Amino acid sequence: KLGDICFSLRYVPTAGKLTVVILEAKNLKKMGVGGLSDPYVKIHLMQNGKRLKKKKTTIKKNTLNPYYNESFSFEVPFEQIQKVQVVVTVLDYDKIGKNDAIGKVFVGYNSTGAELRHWSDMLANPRRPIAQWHTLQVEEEVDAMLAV
Repeated sequence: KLGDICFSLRYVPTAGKLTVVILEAKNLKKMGVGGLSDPYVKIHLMQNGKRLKKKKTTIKKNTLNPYYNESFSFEVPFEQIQKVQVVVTVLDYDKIGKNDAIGKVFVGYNSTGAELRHWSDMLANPRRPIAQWHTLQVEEEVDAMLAV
């Protein structure tokens, strides 16, 4: 209905290196009245309702099923990795106007369901990259869970 996003997570406790690889999205909802779907993905590191770091992928043109294979890394010490969130948002890009979020998901502290499972798998397996699909959710709901 909104679409799905596949990404991998890897955590290296000694270095405090958290790596997120945005692999692909599928079944994306088309936004706006007309035009084309030009999706990109934002990755935010959060704690206590604050965005600590922001990263984003390149923009793919005219697709509801983009592939990215783009890697991003964050510095999160092992004493703090259980208390952060990684937020993944898919948006429709236009050079004019605020880009509409298609949907988003977060993993980490306070996550649930398949999102918590993905994070728990990462923590249980240091240095192992773990890829999983996630269902995108409306930003209204995800943002309410992330706010303080």
